[PDB]
Amino acid sequence: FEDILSGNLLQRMLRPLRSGLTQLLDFF
Repeated sequence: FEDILSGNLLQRMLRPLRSGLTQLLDFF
């Protein structure tokens, strides 16, 4: 795996995941 065991993939995701939920809840 791409070093994900240390939580690295979560540290990438803190940007794009925060920027999806808010874009839906803007009109949902």
